[PDB]
Amino acid sequence: GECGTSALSLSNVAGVFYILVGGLGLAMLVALIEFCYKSR
Amino acid sequence: CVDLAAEIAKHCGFKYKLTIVGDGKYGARDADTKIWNGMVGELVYGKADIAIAPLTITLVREEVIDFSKPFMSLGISIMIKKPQKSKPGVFSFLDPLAYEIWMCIVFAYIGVSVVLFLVSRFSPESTNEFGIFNSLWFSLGAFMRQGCDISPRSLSGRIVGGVWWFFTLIIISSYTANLAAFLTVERMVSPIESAEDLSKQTEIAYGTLDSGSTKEFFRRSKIAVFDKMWTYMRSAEPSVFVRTTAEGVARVRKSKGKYAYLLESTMNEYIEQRKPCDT
Amino acid sequence: IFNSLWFSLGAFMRQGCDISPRSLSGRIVGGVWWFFTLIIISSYTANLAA
Amino acid sequence: RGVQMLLTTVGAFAAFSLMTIAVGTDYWLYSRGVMTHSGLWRTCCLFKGLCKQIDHFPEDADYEADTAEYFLRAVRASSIFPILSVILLFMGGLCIAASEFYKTRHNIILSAGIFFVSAGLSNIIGIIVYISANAYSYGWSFYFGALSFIIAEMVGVLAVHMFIDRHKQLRATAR
Repeated sequence: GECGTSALSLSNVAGVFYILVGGLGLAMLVALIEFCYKSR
Repeated sequence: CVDLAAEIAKHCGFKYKLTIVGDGKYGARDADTKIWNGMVGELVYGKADIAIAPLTITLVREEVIDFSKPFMSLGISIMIKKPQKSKPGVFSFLDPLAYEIWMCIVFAYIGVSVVLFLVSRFSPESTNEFGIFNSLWFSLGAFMRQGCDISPRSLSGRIVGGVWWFFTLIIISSYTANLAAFLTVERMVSPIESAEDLSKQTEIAYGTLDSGSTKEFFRRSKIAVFDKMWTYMRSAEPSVFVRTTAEGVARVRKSKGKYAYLLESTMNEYIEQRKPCDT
Repeated sequence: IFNSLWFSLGAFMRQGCDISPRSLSGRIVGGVWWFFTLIIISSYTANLAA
Repeated sequence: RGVQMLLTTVGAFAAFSLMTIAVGTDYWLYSRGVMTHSGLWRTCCLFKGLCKQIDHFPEDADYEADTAEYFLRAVRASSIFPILSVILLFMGGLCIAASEFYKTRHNIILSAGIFFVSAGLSNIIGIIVYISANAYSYGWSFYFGALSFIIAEMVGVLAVHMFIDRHKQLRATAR
C-alpha cells in the first residue's frame, strides 16, 4: 500500500472574533444614538 | 580484541602478531568459485594461525574451519536517525495556542476596555467606571477567574461585558483543554521503528554491509517479511550496500532520515554511545 | 428585572456577581442554578479538548 | 490643556501614515513559491528582484464547499476592512482639524472620537481577517499597522476624555 496529534489551536476560534467582536461595537453604536435620544 | 588476545597468549604461552586483513572484510565464499575472501581467506588458505575479531559464527563458516565457544551473544539491530526536540523554558507556558493569538487577545482586550470606558464617560454625578483605570482593571479581572469588583450598571456596559464573558469562557476553557491533553501524552512516539514496519514502508531505504554474515542471513532467510526485505535490497537503486561501516554511519547521518542501516547490536549500541550522539 | 436577568447571565458564565439574594428562599434558586452551571459548563470545557 | 491637541495630532498623523505604510509593504516575510515578502496585494521576490500580483484570492485547485471560500476569501480579498480603517481615520483627522474652529462645544469632538475608536476596531478586526485567511514570519510594517491601531486607541482615549472635560466646563459654569 502507498496510503498506509497534540494539536495547537491556531485559527479555528478566529470566527468567534470576526462576528462576536464585531457585535461589541454594535452594542455601543445604536446605544450611543439611544443616548443622544434622551438628550435630544 | 587486543586485550582479549593478550590474555589468550598469556594463558597459552607463545609469541603472536596483530595483523589486519588486507581487504578489511569478514569473509565470504565467492559463488561459482568456492573461494573465501577476507579473514576467512586468511585461515582457510593457511595464511593466518588464528582469528580473534568480531567474527560472526555461522554454519557455513563452521563447515570450513573450527570455532570456540562464543563469548558475546548478540542479534540483528536497526539503526536510524533521531529527532532531538529541546524541552523549552518560558515558551513551555504559552505553548498550546500561538503567540499571534495572544497579540489578538491583547487587541480585543484594550479595545473592549476603551469602548466600555466610552460607555462610562459619555451621556452626562458620576458612576463607578468613571475612570479608564478601573474599567481596564475590570477587563483584566474578568479575563481571569478572579472576581468582579465593579458591576457595570448601564445596559450597554452589561451587554458588552456579557459578550466579554462569552469570550473568556471559550478562550480560557480552551486553553486549559489543549494544555490538559498536551501534558497528558509525554511519550514521544517515533515515526517508524520496527523491521516489519520497514517492510511495510517505501520512503526510508535500508541496506547492509557487503561481505558480511548479515547479507548471508538475509539471502538464506525464508521469513516472508525478510524475503521481501531481501527482494527489495538486492535490486533497489542505487546499491543499498556499503563498503565500510562508517560509510553506513555517515550515510544514515546524511540521509535526512530516509535511509536505515542494519547491523548487529554491538556496533549499534557502541556508536550510540559516541558523539555526536545523533543516531 | 433587568438587574436580575443580568445576574442570570453573569451567574451562568464563570464570572461571579456582586449582588446576591437574601430572601431565605431565592437562595434556593441561586443554589440550584449554580449546581446546574457546574455540570453544564464543566462538561463543556472537559469536552472541548478532544 | 493643549496636550490634548498635541497628542491628538501626533496620533492622527502617526496612526494615519503608519496605516498607509502598513498598506505599502512588509506585511508577511517568509519563504515563497524561495523566499519573499508580500503586503496582501503583490509579493516581491529577492525572477529574483521582481514582483508579481499575488493577491489571487482564487486558486485553480480547490473544492469551495459552501460560502467558505467565496465569502471569507473574498472578504479578505481587496482588503476591505483595513481600507475601512483608512477612510475612518481620514474622517478622524479631518473632523478633528474641523473641531479646531467652529466651536460646536459638544457634538463634534465626541463624534470624531467615536468614529475614530470604532475605526481602530475596524483595524484590529481587519488584522484578524488577514491572519485568518492566510491559512514563516510576519512583516515589520504589519507590526506598524497593529501599533498604529494601538496609538490610535490611546488617541481616542484622550479624545473622549477631553470631550467630557468640555462637558465639565459647561455643566460646571452652568450653576
